[PDB]
Amino acid sequence: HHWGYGKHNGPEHWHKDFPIAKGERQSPVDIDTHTAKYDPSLKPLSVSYDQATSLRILNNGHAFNVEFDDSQDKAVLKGGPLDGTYRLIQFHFHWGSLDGQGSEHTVDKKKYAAELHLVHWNTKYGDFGKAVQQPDGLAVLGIFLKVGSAKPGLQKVVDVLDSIKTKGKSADFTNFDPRGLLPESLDYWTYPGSLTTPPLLECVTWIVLKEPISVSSEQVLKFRKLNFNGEGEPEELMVDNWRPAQPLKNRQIKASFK
Ligand SMILES: NS(=O)(=O)c1ccc(CCNC(=O)Nc2ccc(Cl)cc2)cc1
Ligand SMILES: [Zn+2]
Repeated sequence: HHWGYGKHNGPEHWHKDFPIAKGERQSPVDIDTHTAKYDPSLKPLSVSYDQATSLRILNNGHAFNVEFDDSQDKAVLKGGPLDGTYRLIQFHFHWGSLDGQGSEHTVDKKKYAAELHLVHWNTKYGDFGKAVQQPDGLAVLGIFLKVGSAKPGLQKVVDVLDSIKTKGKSADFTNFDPRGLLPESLDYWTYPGSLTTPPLLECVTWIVLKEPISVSSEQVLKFRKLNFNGEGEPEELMVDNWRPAQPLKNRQIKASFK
């Protein structure tokens, strides 16, 4: 009886195994655009993905992860609210059963169809497992997806999904360029938070881009054909793998833009 996204094991149950679920800096949150304060001390984000080396795509039973070789300083996030250098390790998405839900963060209570998470770890801690134990260990770049025009840079991901339908399946996934998933503007909101899945560790500087990317209905429909279950088990479509907004508590969301 492990955690997941159902009546019996979904987000409202997680606190029993992971009491930090009711902690002081949990994610995601609703971004109230009127109360987020412009912070002129924030820097432009530096996204340096020219040398990113993708290796593999994995269905982990909760989402799919596109994994990168993070054994060198090949793809890094810097600047913005961050001190130092954060290395890209993987990206994944959260999405809905329908276009009206799926994102984890919300904007004035608006839910997007999906949300991309580009996960980076602080190189001062030497590796990912050590970084998640630190309050400034991770930087996750969050990008909203809306349904409209196709995102050409996503289609290589969409087309490999048939080969990792079920939990525990993986496939070679080299030479994927995540620059193709970025919107035009790097305007962002930022706040201190957590992993949005167990173990819910409070180790994340969240950087959420204001501008969504557009994907086609056919693209997101293919996400919704994945399975939470393993091969040969009863089919449970991988949809609604998002955690709802959590209490903001004593935190301030800062905007990089006027
Ligand atoms: N949805 S998200 O972007 O917030 C997000 C990003 C990354 C993860 C990482 C999962 N991996 C992990 O939990 N690693 C770990 C945990 C405990 C020990 Cl003891 C050792 C290693 C989860 C959520
Ligand atoms: Zn995530």
